[PDB]
Amino acid sequence: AAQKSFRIKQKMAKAKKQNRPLPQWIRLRTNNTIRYNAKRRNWRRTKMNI
Amino acid sequence: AKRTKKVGITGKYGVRYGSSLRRQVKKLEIQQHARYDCSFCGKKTVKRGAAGIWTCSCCKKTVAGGAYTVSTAAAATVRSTIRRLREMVEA
Amino acid sequence: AHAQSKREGRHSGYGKRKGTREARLPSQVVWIRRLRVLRRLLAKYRDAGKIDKHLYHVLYKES
Amino acid sequence: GRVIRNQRKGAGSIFTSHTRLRQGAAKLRTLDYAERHGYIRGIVKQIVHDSGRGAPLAKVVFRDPYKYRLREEIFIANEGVHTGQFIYAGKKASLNVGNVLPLGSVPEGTIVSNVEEKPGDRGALARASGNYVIIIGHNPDENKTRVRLPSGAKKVISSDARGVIGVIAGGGRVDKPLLKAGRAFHKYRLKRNSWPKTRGVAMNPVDHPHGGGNHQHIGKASTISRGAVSGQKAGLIAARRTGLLRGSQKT
Amino acid sequence: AQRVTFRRRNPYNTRSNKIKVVKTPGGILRAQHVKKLATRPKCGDCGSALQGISTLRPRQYATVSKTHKTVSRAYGGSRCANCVKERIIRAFLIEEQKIVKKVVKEQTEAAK
Amino acid sequence: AREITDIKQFLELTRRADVKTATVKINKKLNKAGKPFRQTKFKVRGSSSLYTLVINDAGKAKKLIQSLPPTLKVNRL
Amino acid sequence: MRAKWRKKRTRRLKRKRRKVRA
RNA sequence: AGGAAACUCUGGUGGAGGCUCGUAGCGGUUCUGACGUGCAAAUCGAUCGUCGAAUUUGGGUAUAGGGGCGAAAGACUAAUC
RNA sequence: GAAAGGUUCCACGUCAACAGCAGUUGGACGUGGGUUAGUCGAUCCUAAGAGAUGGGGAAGCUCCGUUUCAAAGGCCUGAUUUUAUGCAGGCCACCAUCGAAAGGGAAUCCGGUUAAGAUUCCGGAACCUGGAUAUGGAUUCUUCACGGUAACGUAACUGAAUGUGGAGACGUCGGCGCGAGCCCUGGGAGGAGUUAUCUUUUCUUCUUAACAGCUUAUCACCCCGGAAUUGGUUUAUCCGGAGAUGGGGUCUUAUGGCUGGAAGAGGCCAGCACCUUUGCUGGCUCCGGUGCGCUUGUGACGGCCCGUGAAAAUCCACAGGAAGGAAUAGUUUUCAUGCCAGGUCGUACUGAUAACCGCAGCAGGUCUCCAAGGUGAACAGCCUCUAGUUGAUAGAAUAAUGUAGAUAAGGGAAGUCGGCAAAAUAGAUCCGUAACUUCGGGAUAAGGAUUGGCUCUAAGGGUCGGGUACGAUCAACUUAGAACUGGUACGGACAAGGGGAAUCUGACUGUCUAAUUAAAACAUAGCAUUGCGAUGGUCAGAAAGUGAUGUUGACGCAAUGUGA
Ligand SMILES: [Mg+2]
Ligand SMILES: [Mg+2]
Ligand SMILES: [Mg+2]
Ligand SMILES: [Mg+2]
Ligand SMILES: [Mg+2]
Ligand SMILES: [Mg+2]
Ligand SMILES: [Mg+2]
Ligand SMILES: [Mg+2]
Ligand SMILES: [Mg+2]
Ligand SMILES: [Mg+2]
Ligand SMILES: [Mg+2]
Ligand SMILES: [Mg+2]
Ligand SMILES: [Mg+2]
Ligand SMILES: [Mg+2]
Ligand SMILES: [Mg+2]
Ligand SMILES: [Mg+2]
Ligand SMILES: [Mg+2]
Ligand SMILES: [Mg+2]
Ligand SMILES: [Mg+2]
Ligand SMILES: [Mg+2]
Ligand SMILES: [Mg+2]
Ligand SMILES: [Mg+2]
Ligand SMILES: [Mg+2]
Ligand SMILES: [Mg+2]
Ligand SMILES: [Mg+2]
Ligand SMILES: [Mg+2]
Ligand SMILES: [Mg+2]
Ligand SMILES: [Mg+2]
Ligand SMILES: [Mg+2]
Ligand SMILES: [Mg+2]
Ligand SMILES: [Mg+2]
Ligand SMILES: [Mg+2]
Ligand SMILES: [Mg+2]
Ligand SMILES: [Mg+2]
Ligand SMILES: [Mg+2]
Ligand SMILES: [Mg+2]
Ligand SMILES: [Mg+2]
Ligand SMILES: [Mg+2]
Ligand SMILES: [Mg+2]
Ligand SMILES: [Mg+2]
Ligand SMILES: [Mg+2]
Ligand SMILES: [Mg+2]
Ligand SMILES: [Mg+2]
Ligand SMILES: [Mg+2]
Ligand SMILES: [Mg+2]
Ligand SMILES: [Mg+2]
Ligand SMILES: [Mg+2]
Ligand SMILES: [Mg+2]
Ligand SMILES: [Mg+2]
Ligand SMILES: [Mg+2]
Ligand SMILES: [Mg+2]
Ligand SMILES: [Mg+2]
Ligand SMILES: [Mg+2]
Ligand SMILES: [Mg+2]
Ligand SMILES: [Mg+2]
Ligand SMILES: [Mg+2]
Ligand SMILES: [Mg+2]
Ligand SMILES: [Mg+2]
Ligand SMILES: [Mg+2]
Ligand SMILES: [Mg+2]
Ligand SMILES: [Mg+2]
Ligand SMILES: [Zn+2]
Ligand SMILES: [Zn+2]
Repeated sequence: AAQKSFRIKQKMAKAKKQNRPLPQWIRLRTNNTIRYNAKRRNWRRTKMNI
Repeated sequence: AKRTKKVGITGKYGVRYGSSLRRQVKKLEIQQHARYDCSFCGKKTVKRGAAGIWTCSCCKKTVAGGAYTVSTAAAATVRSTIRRLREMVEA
Repeated sequence: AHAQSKREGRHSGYGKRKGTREARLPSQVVWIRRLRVLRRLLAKYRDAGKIDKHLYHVLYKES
Repeated sequence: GRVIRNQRKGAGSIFTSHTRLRQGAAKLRTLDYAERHGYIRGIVKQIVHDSGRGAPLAKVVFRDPYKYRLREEIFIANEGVHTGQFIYAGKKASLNVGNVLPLGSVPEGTIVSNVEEKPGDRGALARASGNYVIIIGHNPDENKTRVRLPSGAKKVISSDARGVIGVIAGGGRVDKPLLKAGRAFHKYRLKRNSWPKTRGVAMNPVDHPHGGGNHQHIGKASTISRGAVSGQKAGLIAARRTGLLRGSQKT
Repeated sequence: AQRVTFRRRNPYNTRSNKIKVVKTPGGILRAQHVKKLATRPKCGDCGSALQGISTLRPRQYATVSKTHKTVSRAYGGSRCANCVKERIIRAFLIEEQKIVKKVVKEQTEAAK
Repeated sequence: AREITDIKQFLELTRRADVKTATVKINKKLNKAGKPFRQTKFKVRGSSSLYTLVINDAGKAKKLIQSLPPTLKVNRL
Repeated sequence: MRAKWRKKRTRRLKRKRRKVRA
């Protein structure tokens, strides 16, 4: 909603900061196992349930 | 002209609910929607606000009375015997 | 042009009315116009002095 | 079987009385000192309608004898009380319609209302519209007055009990047919959720003792013992007799 | 034939959300939220509107002067003029009646 | 947002020690259909209100302008 | 209001008499 | 206007009703129509019921499993009774 | 816009996956930007209700209860000027808290501005609260104002405790009055369109906010006066010796008018210009009219109820008279001006045939505000203006069978379980209308006629006019009639009842098996029966110093049956 609480807006801000791909220099580290962001979230496919 | 022969105020009910019930509500609705003489100002201004509340439009007095009449016969005879017993308690 | 012809009186027969006469013009507002006219005229005549109050009262009642 | 409807009524979830539009409990003035040693005078400021009650209320204003202020008691209006009327409440009060004399100081045949059972409960008896209590007689020794209640019963209460002189206003209400489920709806809408009423014989046997069967019928006798338990008391509880009441009831 | 919108976040037609259409100097129509209308103060006895008193919301009476809230009589902004008159008459008359009751009830039992 | 109808109240107003600015606005008006005249408005910006004085005579307008204090910042438009 | 108003009134009067005391 | 009176009659005014025709709305009769691996785990179209109230409805709040709620169908209680 | 979602909003780059075809596009992918408040909300108040504490239960998790078997606290003045804040005093008895982004509630409007924000930013103009305070004004030697017969008036014109009153604060429907906006329309000043012909023509601009000053009103009230020959008066019939009509006044300022705000703004045009920031310079923005019009607000009324249609916070006033008070001086800051500050959180966007929920970019569902013109009774159906879309895999052919929509000679229900389905009827005006009836209805009963266009006629109004009958002028759509006319057509599309005679059943309106049964079932009013006078009846709870009915009291509560 537009008139929202600060707790909800803070969780929304954290989700906006988390919604990003990998920094591609991480695939260059030795003994790297991470290929992509498996915890990626889109607003059309899954809801935060908050 | 005279629009209805006998239903009177109960013509708003149409053909419903039965004639013998419409007769009772006629006899009571005439009483609760009639005007009455104010015993204080002397005018024909007393009207029912709610069941038991009879207020005068002129003098703004409000009397507790019957549900459909301003005074019931039981209240009248109680007032009479109370007056008589008050007159008797000195004698 | 249609409003001009209607003001002049065309397009008003029975084949052009789809609502009742009361729906087109209420008999209540016709009566209200009539009563206001009569009461206004009676007050004008009384305040001009062409009629007295005793005639004005019975004319008010039968109007 | 389920818990039946009259058994559910005591939990008071949706069966509480709707008390939003009520002016307060209509009680008598407290029997402090003036009412038992003399009288006190109040004034009827307004006679108002109370929701969910057939009788009108009267807002009587007294002066506090111990502090400079005004107290407002809510009486049930007796038939004939008007606004601006002076109400006299006490032992030395005069016998007039609206006064709150104790029952020891009224003669026989006095018509009173809003009568106390014990002195100090501020009105319990004869509070519905059109009802009244008659004083049958006195007992100076063993200071009790015998009274006839609206039910026809005869009680023996203290002569220090109080009562408003007259008849409760709003009488003759039930003499009018309601004519309509709508009117009954609006009547009960401000009292409580006790309307409409489904017959138990039209229910299922999980819902009522009378329910079930290929025809709508009660089955066993509808007269229930007083010693029955909750869930069974659906019918005529402890009926001494039944059927149409012919002749006088030998009251 | 312009159409307007609410200027606040309340989308409902409640009493605190009454609007009036005005025309701005920009030449457009726009809603304008109006506060609820005020009720005239009433006499304590007769319950009629007191004349001489301004009609405001209760917090606005803190901003106006004493002239807008009173008249220049006893029970000025509280009671009607006729109510003040009849209570003055009642006071004087029944205090005189109290005096004559005092002297007659004194003299009867003084004689007896 | 107020109007003043006396030149000497305007004069005692323009030296109120909180007045900083004034504005003289010229308008072309028509009193009747044959006489287009020149109206002047003297708007003093007080600390809480704007006081406007309306003059329709150019002689009184220019005499008032000469009688204006020098320390007041005026704006001609 | 009227209570904080009366208190502000008495505070102003007390400050005026206390500063004119000297 | 009539009548001796009781009172009757005529023409208006008025705008009552869990009145009525019929929108929005609410519901869901019939075609036992469409669809029936659907647009849809109940929809679509027409035909219908009702439409000033025993009306419709948002939000808040209360009642919880042998319990609740039920104008009562063993109905509903998160596609579950 | 609310809920909900949460960055989907906007820009740049971009097409591997998604957009059930495609894709250079996207609510997709990648990278960034964006939500500015003393005045809008939350915050404060209390509603239904939730819920600690004191207590009492319970082995206990915990239960009851919300003012109760409580020693339940804080408020103003000061006095003191080791001084802090005790002691001097005095008042006060509610008795936690939470609970509404739609209830209550202090205060803000206009213009402009961004890629994306605005009642928040910029400019201008205001207002409220809280706090400081000085000057002016007012008042006083008759200390705490004067005037008016009065209703009451004003720039002000002490007032503690305590008490009282008012506002906050209230249903629904009907019609009537008034106002605002819109619609319609005349003249004029501009611009645009059509122009074979016609059209002083068609379209469009001509606007004025919050706030402030003056004025402005139905109702109500005051003074004079004394009314039957009863008068005044509403659409609606109520009022008057408890003082009418009438004459003169008083008041509320919803609302409207003038002025300021404010033309400087905004709008419509013309001309001059130039890589250009791009402007600059001129004009005009005026005066009206109408109404059963639409929407909305409000007022005075009236109808309805065994229905009479929230509370608190908050603010003001009054009664009272505590205390303090002037004369060489004061006393006042509800009058004017002047100074300072106004925190925290939200603020973008969608709000749905793509941003929510339904496994999804699902024909489903999901609360509400604004609502142009014509036809027409009508926010019906149909067409158009402003605004918005032109989205849904497409192309070519036109077999059968389908789905949707139709039409059919003669017959007219022979079809079929059954007139299912479809057809017919339909609007308005006039005429006419039966049995039966609870006398209210039945009833649009049944059953007939008419309906277009054009040219006329008649009737139905307002405002001004008269020493101490009428005339002038302006403007309405309502009804009725008459010719004439036409391939007898005309509610010409749209829209829009089939009817009657009976029987069974339920009195009716209403309700239910969401997702196979809407019914004769349920309910209902009415009727009847039963229990109960409070140490009580019915019911709840593990228990309780526990509860529901009950803010109740037999015209009541509780339990049943029958169903006008
Ligand atoms: Mg004609
Ligand atoms: Mg009409
Ligand atoms: Mg009529
Ligand atoms: Mg119920
Ligand atoms: Mg029943
Ligand atoms: Mg059954
Ligand atoms: Mg059983
Ligand atoms: Mg059975
Ligand atoms: Mg059965
Ligand atoms: Mg005043
Ligand atoms: Mg005033
Ligand atoms: Mg109906
Ligand atoms: Mg209907
Ligand atoms: Mg519909
Ligand atoms: Mg369907
Ligand atoms: Mg099918
Ligand atoms: Mg198929
Ligand atoms: Mg069964
Ligand atoms: Mg289910
Ligand atoms: Mg594709
Ligand atoms: Mg592709
Ligand atoms: Mg986008
Ligand atoms: Mg608890
Ligand atoms: Mg709170
Ligand atoms: Mg709120
Ligand atoms: Mg609110
Ligand atoms: Mg409210
Ligand atoms: Mg925006
Ligand atoms: Mg600003
Ligand atoms: Mg003065
Ligand atoms: Mg009030
Ligand atoms: Mg009403
Ligand atoms: Mg203006
Ligand atoms: Mg404002
Ligand atoms: Mg008079
Ligand atoms: Mg105003
Ligand atoms: Mg509306
Ligand atoms: Mg924003
Ligand atoms: Mg926004
Ligand atoms: Mg939006
Ligand atoms: Mg919407
Ligand atoms: Mg939309
Ligand atoms: Mg979704
Ligand atoms: Mg899900
Ligand atoms: Mg609308
Ligand atoms: Mg029309
Ligand atoms: Mg339409
Ligand atoms: Mg498709
Ligand atoms: Mg054929
Ligand atoms: Mg057949
Ligand atoms: Mg056959
Ligand atoms: Mg056959
Ligand atoms: Mg057969
Ligand atoms: Mg059919
Ligand atoms: Mg028939
Ligand atoms: Mg039925
Ligand atoms: Mg079903
Ligand atoms: Mg069905
Ligand atoms: Mg039944
Ligand atoms: Mg009990
Ligand atoms: Mg029985
Ligand atoms: Zn009276
Ligand atoms: Zn009064």
